[PDB]
Amino acid sequence: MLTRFLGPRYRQLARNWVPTAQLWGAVGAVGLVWATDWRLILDWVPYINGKFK
Amino acid sequence: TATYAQALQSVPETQVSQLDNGLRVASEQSSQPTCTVGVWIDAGSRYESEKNNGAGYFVEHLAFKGTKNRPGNALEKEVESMGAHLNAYSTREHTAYYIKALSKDLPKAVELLADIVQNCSLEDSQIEKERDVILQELQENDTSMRDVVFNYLHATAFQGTPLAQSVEGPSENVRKLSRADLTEYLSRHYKAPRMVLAAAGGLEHRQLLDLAQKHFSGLSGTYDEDAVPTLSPCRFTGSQICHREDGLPLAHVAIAVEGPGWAHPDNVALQVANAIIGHYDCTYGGGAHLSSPLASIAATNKLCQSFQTFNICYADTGLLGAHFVCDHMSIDDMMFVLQGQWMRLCTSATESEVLRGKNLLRNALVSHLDGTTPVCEDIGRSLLTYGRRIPLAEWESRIAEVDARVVREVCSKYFYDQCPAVAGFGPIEQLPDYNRIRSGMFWLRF
Amino acid sequence: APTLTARLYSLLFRRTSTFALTIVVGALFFERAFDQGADAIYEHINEGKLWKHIKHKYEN
Repeated sequence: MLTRFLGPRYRQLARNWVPTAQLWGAVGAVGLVWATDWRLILDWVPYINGKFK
Repeated sequence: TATYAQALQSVPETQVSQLDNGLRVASEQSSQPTCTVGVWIDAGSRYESEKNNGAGYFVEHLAFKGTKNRPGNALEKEVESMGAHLNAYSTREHTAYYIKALSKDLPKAVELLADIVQNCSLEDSQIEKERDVILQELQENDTSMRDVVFNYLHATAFQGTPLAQSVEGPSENVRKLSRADLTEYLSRHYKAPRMVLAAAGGLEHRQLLDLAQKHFSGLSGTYDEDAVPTLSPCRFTGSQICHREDGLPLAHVAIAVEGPGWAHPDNVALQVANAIIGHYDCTYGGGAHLSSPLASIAATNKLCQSFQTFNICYADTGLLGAHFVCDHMSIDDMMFVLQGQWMRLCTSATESEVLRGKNLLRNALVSHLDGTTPVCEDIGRSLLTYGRRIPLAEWESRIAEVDARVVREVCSKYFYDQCPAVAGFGPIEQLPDYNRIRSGMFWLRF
Repeated sequence: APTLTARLYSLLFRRTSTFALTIVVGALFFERAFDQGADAIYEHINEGKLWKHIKHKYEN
């Protein structure tokens, strides 16, 4: 019954918001990472090596 | 079955010519027994200064009240007696005088226009009689909320520029404008290369060219040395003008962003977007089912009494937005919805709505150019603006090129995160604050 | 030749997506550069730390 949202217009709607939804994830990832100081993720950024080794 | 496409090619070419004057002579022959002819000049309040503002409007009054060869009411009787109709109008960039007349009366119709355009008497007693008529039109105009609100919109949008001024001028100019001010404005502006003699109907180009040469040769037998007929660009300002009047039963509101101008191709997509949004009036059949979300929500929730989108174009600038009329407790909702629709189109337009907007433009284009007068006005002013005619088919290709993407990009450009010009008149306590309106021009989810 | 703030506006501020992405990426660096630059300011004016004091005892 979710077939109400299945059609050409909805597919074009989905498309126009992909970049936005993508970029929102970018913001969320970087933001989660930076607030918990993700050791794992961060150790790879050139500067921000304020954990020496 | 001639297809629509095919029929667009069937529209006869507009024929253009130029006298040694610089006067362009243009026609569209059609085989009607009736026709429209007149002259289009690019002169209008935008060319006027603080000092003579309202000059052209003053001439338009005088225009039909006596030439040298036909003084007093002689004009009227020549026109009236042939059954023709004589009209005129002036905007901020354009002025026109035209005759609707039996096609076989083209010769005199033309003879008449020349006489008007050149030998306007401006008899001192007449100008005095007209002083009071115009003043009166001013009191008259003050009661049309809509006219007042667009005049306000121009006044704030183009605040320190000539386009800020109205066509009629301020009352003091009407009071002090003298004959010499008029004759100088005329000489300054009614010059061949800024005039186009246009016609449409059962005529033939050569006849019109012959007449143009017969009755119009001898206008730029002079042509000026350093005169200064150039138009400076007009600064657009994000601003608001609120004329609060709780004694008025409904509010008028007009919002706009800066448009690009007559020449810009972006205008086609902007109009397509504007068609999508549409207009609305409380006498429209079917409200809840209307395509436009603004229109349908406005009809179901009674947010509105009317509203319309618009794209005013001037040279290199313009006003692109919408005006609406409503009850005191609905201004806030009307703005919220109007602004939601611009945003939605900027970032989210779908394909079928663009198709509807496209078709709406096709029907409008064609529905409009129906009959000699509208076609004449189109020939006349197109030459003023585009320089050429732009045949139906070219417009068709422009429109065809528009799809969702084009709407999204073109809308974004003029609308997205842009400072609007706001004009409001009436019971406007609930009109949103400017910051609040300004924040409605962008979307935080985008 | 447009201007700087213009470039910044076009490429990053127009959309709230980029606008937000830019500041979170801006905080990650500002924090790191502020902490460092600010610590060094705190140290340069002091110098009776546990730092310099240490040097004296790699032994036991």
